[PDB]
Amino acid sequence: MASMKKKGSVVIVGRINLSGDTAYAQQTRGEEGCQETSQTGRDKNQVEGEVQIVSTATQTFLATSINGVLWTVYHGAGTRTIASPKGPVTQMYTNVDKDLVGWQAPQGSRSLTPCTCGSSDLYLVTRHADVIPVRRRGDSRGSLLSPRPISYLKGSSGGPLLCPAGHAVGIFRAAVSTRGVAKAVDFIPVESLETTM
Ligand SMILES: COC(=O)N[C@H](C(=O)N[C@H]1CCCCC/C=C\[C@@H]2C[C@@]2(C(=O)NS(=O)(=O)C2(C)CC2)NC(=O)[C@@H]2C[C@@H](Oc3nc4cc(OC)ccc4nc3C)CN2C1=O)C(C)(C)C
Ligand SMILES: [Zn+2]
Repeated sequence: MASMKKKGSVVIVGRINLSGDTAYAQQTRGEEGCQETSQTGRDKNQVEGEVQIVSTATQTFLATSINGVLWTVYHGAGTRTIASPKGPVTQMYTNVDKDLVGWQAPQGSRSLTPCTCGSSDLYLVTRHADVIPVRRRGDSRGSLLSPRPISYLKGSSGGPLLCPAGHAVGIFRAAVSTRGVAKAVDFIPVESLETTM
Protein backbone atom coordinates (compact mmCIF):
# COMPACT_ATOMS: atom_id res chain seq x y z
CA MET A 1 0.00 0.00 0.00
CA ALA A 2 2.68 2.45 1.05
CA SER A 3 4.85 1.73 -2.01
CA MET A 4 2.19 1.59 -4.72
CA LYS A 5 3.32 3.62 -7.73
CA LYS A 6 1.40 5.81 -10.17
CA LYS A 7 1.77 5.62 -13.93
CA GLY A 8 3.14 8.74 -15.48
CA SER A 9 1.39 11.04 -17.90
CA VAL A 10 1.52 10.95 -21.65
CA VAL A 11 4.03 13.60 -22.78
CA ILE A 12 4.20 15.53 -26.05
CA VAL A 13 7.75 15.02 -27.33
CA GLY A 14 7.46 16.45 -30.84
CA ARG A 15 5.17 17.10 -33.76
CA ILE A 16 4.66 16.35 -37.42
CA ASN A 17 5.10 19.73 -39.09
CA LEU A 18 2.50 20.20 -41.83
CA SER A 19 2.63 23.99 -41.97
CA GLY A 20 4.52 24.30 -45.24
CA ASP A 21 5.29 22.51 -48.49
CA THR A 22 7.38 19.76 -46.86
CA ALA A 23 6.21 17.52 -44.03
CA TYR A 24 8.82 16.71 -41.41
CA ALA A 25 9.06 15.46 -37.86
CA GLN A 26 10.37 17.73 -35.11
CA GLN A 27 11.47 16.64 -31.66
CA THR A 28 10.72 19.12 -28.89
CA ARG A 29 11.75 17.04 -25.83
CA GLY A 30 14.43 14.39 -25.35
CA GLU A 31 14.10 11.05 -23.58
CA GLU A 32 15.39 12.18 -20.19
CA GLY A 33 13.18 15.25 -20.06
CA CYS A 34 10.29 13.14 -21.28
CA GLN A 35 10.70 10.77 -18.33
CA GLU A 36 10.80 13.65 -15.82
CA THR A 37 7.78 15.34 -17.39
CA SER A 38 5.82 12.07 -17.33
CA GLN A 39 6.38 11.74 -13.59
CA THR A 40 5.47 15.34 -12.66
CA GLY A 41 2.79 15.84 -15.27
CA ARG A 42 4.08 19.42 -15.71
CA ASP A 43 5.01 20.32 -19.29
CA LYS A 44 5.70 24.00 -19.92
CA ASN A 45 6.87 23.53 -23.50
CA GLN A 46 5.11 25.41 -26.27
CA VAL A 47 2.73 23.24 -28.31
CA GLU A 48 2.15 23.88 -32.00
CA GLY A 49 0.43 22.11 -34.86
CA GLU A 50 -2.25 19.47 -35.40
CA VAL A 51 -0.31 16.18 -35.06
CA GLN A 52 1.76 15.60 -31.93
CA ILE A 53 4.30 12.91 -31.22
CA VAL A 54 3.59 11.54 -27.74
CA SER A 55 5.34 9.15 -25.38
CA THR A 56 4.93 7.23 -22.17
CA ALA A 57 7.70 5.50 -20.27
CA THR A 58 7.29 2.49 -22.54
CA GLN A 59 5.67 3.54 -25.84
CA THR A 60 5.68 6.29 -28.44
CA PHE A 61 2.87 7.06 -30.89
CA LEU A 62 0.89 10.03 -32.26
CA ALA A 63 -2.02 12.24 -31.22
CA THR A 64 -4.21 14.43 -33.44
CA SER A 65 -6.28 17.52 -32.59
CA ILE A 66 -9.78 17.57 -34.10
CA ASN A 67 -12.46 20.05 -32.96
CA GLY A 68 -10.50 21.13 -29.90
CA VAL A 69 -9.77 17.62 -28.59
CA LEU A 70 -6.38 15.89 -28.76
CA TRP A 71 -7.24 12.30 -29.73
CA THR A 72 -5.17 9.14 -29.61
CA VAL A 73 -5.44 5.37 -29.14
CA TYR A 74 -6.27 3.61 -25.88
CA HIS A 75 -3.67 0.93 -26.66
CA GLY A 76 -1.02 3.67 -26.42
CA ALA A 77 -2.37 5.92 -23.68
CA GLY A 78 -4.53 3.69 -21.53
CA THR A 79 -6.33 5.87 -19.00
CA ARG A 80 -3.29 8.13 -18.50
CA THR A 81 -3.39 11.86 -17.90
CA ILE A 82 -1.48 14.13 -20.27
CA ALA A 83 1.21 16.51 -19.05
CA SER A 84 0.35 20.20 -19.31
CA PRO A 85 1.73 23.52 -18.03
CA LYS A 86 -0.43 23.38 -14.89
CA GLY A 87 -0.07 19.66 -14.16
CA PRO A 88 -1.71 16.47 -15.33
CA VAL A 89 -4.95 16.69 -17.27
CA THR A 90 -7.51 13.88 -17.08
CA GLN A 91 -8.98 12.37 -20.23
CA MET A 92 -12.33 13.83 -21.19
CA TYR A 93 -13.07 10.86 -23.47
CA THR A 94 -12.19 7.20 -22.97
CA ASN A 95 -13.60 4.39 -25.13
CA VAL A 96 -11.74 1.07 -24.98
CA ASP A 97 -14.30 -0.45 -27.38
CA LYS A 98 -13.16 1.96 -30.13
CA ASP A 99 -9.50 2.10 -28.96
CA LEU A 100 -10.02 5.86 -28.50
CA VAL A 101 -9.13 8.47 -25.89
CA GLY A 102 -9.10 12.25 -25.87
CA TRP A 103 -7.99 15.21 -23.80
CA GLN A 104 -8.80 18.89 -24.14
CA ALA A 105 -6.50 20.16 -26.88
CA PRO A 106 -3.39 21.93 -25.49
CA GLN A 107 -3.08 25.69 -25.76
CA GLY A 108 -1.14 26.48 -28.92
CA SER A 109 -2.28 23.43 -30.82
CA ARG A 110 -4.31 23.75 -34.00
CA SER A 111 -7.26 21.50 -34.80
CA LEU A 112 -8.27 19.71 -37.94
CA THR A 113 -11.86 19.99 -39.14
CA PRO A 114 -13.93 16.80 -39.56
CA CYS A 115 -14.37 15.87 -43.21
CA THR A 116 -17.78 16.22 -44.83
CA CYS A 117 -16.55 15.63 -48.42
CA GLY A 118 -17.69 12.01 -48.71
CA SER A 119 -14.43 11.35 -50.65
CA SER A 120 -12.53 8.06 -50.67
CA ASP A 121 -9.06 9.31 -51.73
CA LEU A 122 -7.25 9.68 -48.40
CA TYR A 123 -3.80 10.37 -47.01
CA LEU A 124 -2.25 8.83 -43.90
CA VAL A 125 0.39 10.83 -41.99
CA THR A 126 3.03 8.78 -40.14
CA ARG A 127 5.36 9.63 -37.26
CA HIS A 128 8.18 9.96 -39.81
CA ALA A 129 6.12 12.58 -41.70
CA ASP A 130 5.47 10.25 -44.61
CA VAL A 131 2.20 11.08 -46.36
CA ILE A 132 0.83 7.75 -47.59
CA PRO A 133 -2.01 7.65 -50.16
CA VAL A 134 -4.85 5.40 -48.96
CA ARG A 135 -8.01 4.43 -50.83
CA ARG A 136 -10.98 4.20 -48.49
CA ARG A 137 -12.43 0.68 -48.65
CA GLY A 138 -15.13 0.78 -45.98
CA ASP A 139 -16.31 2.64 -42.90
CA SER A 140 -13.05 1.92 -41.03
CA ARG A 141 -10.69 0.42 -43.66
CA GLY A 142 -8.42 1.76 -46.37
CA SER A 143 -5.89 0.17 -48.68
CA LEU A 144 -2.37 1.48 -49.15
CA LEU A 145 -1.74 2.35 -52.77
CA SER A 146 1.88 1.26 -52.18
CA PRO A 147 2.04 -1.42 -49.45
CA ARG A 148 4.84 -1.22 -46.91
CA PRO A 149 6.32 -3.40 -44.18
CA ILE A 150 4.51 -2.93 -40.87
CA SER A 151 7.79 -1.60 -39.48
CA TYR A 152 7.07 1.57 -41.48
CA LEU A 153 3.74 2.17 -39.71
CA LYS A 154 4.72 1.13 -36.17
CA GLY A 155 4.43 4.09 -33.82
CA SER A 156 1.94 5.96 -35.99
CA SER A 157 -1.29 4.96 -34.26
CA GLY A 158 -3.16 8.10 -33.28
CA GLY A 159 -2.14 9.89 -36.50
CA PRO A 160 -4.64 11.24 -39.01
CA LEU A 161 -6.14 10.09 -42.23
CA LEU A 162 -6.93 13.22 -44.24
CA CYS A 163 -9.01 13.96 -47.32
CA PRO A 164 -7.59 15.87 -50.33
CA ALA A 165 -8.71 19.15 -48.72
CA GLY A 166 -6.90 18.39 -45.47
CA HIS A 167 -9.94 17.55 -43.33
CA ALA A 168 -9.74 14.77 -40.73
CA VAL A 169 -11.37 11.53 -41.92
CA GLY A 170 -10.13 9.27 -39.14
CA ILE A 171 -7.51 8.25 -36.57
CA PHE A 172 -5.08 5.47 -37.51
CA ARG A 173 -5.71 2.50 -35.19
CA ALA A 174 -4.19 -0.72 -36.59
CA ALA A 175 -2.45 -2.19 -39.62
CA VAL A 176 -3.78 -5.16 -41.59
CA SER A 177 -0.72 -7.22 -42.43
CA THR A 178 -0.07 -10.24 -44.60
CA ARG A 179 3.37 -11.80 -44.06
CA GLY A 180 4.50 -8.58 -42.40
CA VAL A 181 3.36 -6.24 -45.20
CA ALA A 182 0.66 -3.66 -44.53
CA LYS A 183 -1.68 -3.67 -47.50
CA ALA A 184 -4.49 -1.99 -45.54
CA VAL A 185 -5.16 0.04 -42.42
CA ASP A 186 -7.90 0.15 -39.80
CA PHE A 187 -8.95 3.58 -38.54
CA ILE A 188 -11.43 5.19 -36.16
CA PRO A 189 -13.80 7.21 -38.39
CA VAL A 190 -14.12 10.89 -37.51
CA GLU A 191 -17.87 10.35 -37.20
CA SER A 192 -17.20 8.12 -34.19
CA LEU A 193 -15.21 10.95 -32.60
CA GLU A 194 -17.97 13.44 -33.42
CA THR A 195 -20.50 11.12 -31.77
CA THR A 196 -18.29 10.61 -28.72
CA MET A 197 -18.21 14.38 -28.34
C1 LIG B 1 -2.61 -10.27 -39.80
O1 LIG B 1 -3.44 -9.94 -38.69
C2 LIG B 1 -3.85 -8.59 -38.62
O2 LIG B 1 -3.40 -7.79 -39.36
N1 LIG B 1 -4.86 -8.20 -37.63
C3 LIG B 1 -5.01 -6.80 -37.34
C4 LIG B 1 -4.03 -6.49 -36.20
O3 LIG B 1 -4.05 -7.10 -35.19
N2 LIG B 1 -3.04 -5.42 -36.43
C5 LIG B 1 -2.06 -5.11 -35.41
C6 LIG B 1 -0.69 -5.29 -36.06
C7 LIG B 1 0.48 -4.94 -35.08
C8 LIG B 1 1.81 -4.92 -35.89
C9 LIG B 1 2.34 -3.47 -36.05
C10 LIG B 1 1.35 -2.61 -36.88
C11 LIG B 1 1.99 -1.22 -37.15
C12 LIG B 1 1.40 -0.07 -36.78
C13 LIG B 1 0.06 -0.06 -36.02
C14 LIG B 1 -0.59 1.32 -36.12
C15 LIG B 1 -0.57 0.58 -34.79
C16 LIG B 1 0.53 1.19 -33.90
O4 LIG B 1 1.51 1.96 -34.48
N3 LIG B 1 0.56 1.01 -32.65
S1 LIG B 1 1.86 1.77 -31.84
O5 LIG B 1 3.13 1.33 -32.38
O6 LIG B 1 1.85 3.21 -32.00
C17 LIG B 1 1.72 1.31 -30.09
C18 LIG B 1 1.67 -0.19 -29.71
C19 LIG B 1 2.41 2.26 -29.12
C20 LIG B 1 0.88 2.26 -29.24
N4 LIG B 1 -1.63 -0.19 -34.13
C21 LIG B 1 -1.36 -1.47 -33.45
O7 LIG B 1 -0.28 -1.92 -33.34
C22 LIG B 1 -2.64 -2.19 -32.97
C23 LIG B 1 -2.73 -2.49 -31.41
C24 LIG B 1 -3.55 -3.80 -31.48
O8 LIG B 1 -4.83 -3.48 -32.12
C25 LIG B 1 -5.77 -3.05 -31.18
N5 LIG B 1 -5.44 -3.00 -29.79
C26 LIG B 1 -6.47 -2.55 -28.84
C27 LIG B 1 -6.12 -2.49 -27.34
C28 LIG B 1 -7.19 -2.02 -26.35
O9 LIG B 1 -6.88 -1.97 -25.00
C29 LIG B 1 -5.56 -2.29 -24.67
C30 LIG B 1 -8.59 -1.62 -26.83
C31 LIG B 1 -8.92 -1.69 -28.32
C32 LIG B 1 -7.84 -2.16 -29.32
N6 LIG B 1 -8.18 -2.22 -30.75
C33 LIG B 1 -7.17 -2.66 -31.68
C34 LIG B 1 -7.47 -2.74 -33.18
C35 LIG B 1 -2.84 -4.52 -32.36
N7 LIG B 1 -2.54 -3.39 -33.52
C36 LIG B 1 -2.18 -3.66 -34.95
O10 LIG B 1 -1.99 -2.79 -35.71
C37 LIG B 1 -6.46 -6.48 -36.96
C38 LIG B 1 -6.62 -4.99 -36.57
C39 LIG B 1 -6.84 -7.39 -35.77
C40 LIG B 1 -7.37 -6.78 -38.18
ZN1 LIG C 1 -12.89 16.62 -46.68
